[PDB]
Amino acid sequence: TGLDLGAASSFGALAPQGVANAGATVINGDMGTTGTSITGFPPGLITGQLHINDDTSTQAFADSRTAFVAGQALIATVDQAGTATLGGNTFVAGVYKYDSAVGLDGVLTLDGAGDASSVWVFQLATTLVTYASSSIILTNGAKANNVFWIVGSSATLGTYSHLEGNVIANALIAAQTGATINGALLAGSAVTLDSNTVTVQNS
Repeated sequence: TGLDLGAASSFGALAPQGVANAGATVINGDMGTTGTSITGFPPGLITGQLHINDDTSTQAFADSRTAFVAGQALIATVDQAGTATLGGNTFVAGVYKYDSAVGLDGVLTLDGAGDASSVWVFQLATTLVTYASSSIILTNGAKANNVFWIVGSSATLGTYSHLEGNVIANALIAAQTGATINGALLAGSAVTLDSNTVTVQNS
């Protein structure tokens, strides 16, 4: 249902070049790297399995990149061209193409329109920045596990923000103080965390 994440599907945080944590983070999911050590656990903790450079982390990373490539290759159903803002919108299922840096200030609503099989793929050509206390919400049967944020460079999740979905970034994912995620942080470089909660979702 949407992009196949393969062995990456159980990970809350996956980054080849490490996960660097500050504060009382809780990862409800697996965590891995391709060999780089993680730092800041404790005081962080994970409730799933740690996979630092084993067969699972190699296959999970490869699968995360396969999904990134497939996500970028999809034909857009909605061309948003140079639109810079996501906040204050209600989006039905689609592949949404954004050509430049996007921000989310306020609330974004993902409307399943009564169909739980609804898929969202956000094709963000460069950066994603979510603002402080921003939120993504699900209505009318939308499922977090069917939402994909395909971030063309790096994602910055703002302080005390809330995100639903699978963040598949080409490079860095930074979750600022208190950001919460129902989904996953699948980075192409590093993940930085500060007092976050990440909970992996199923569909």
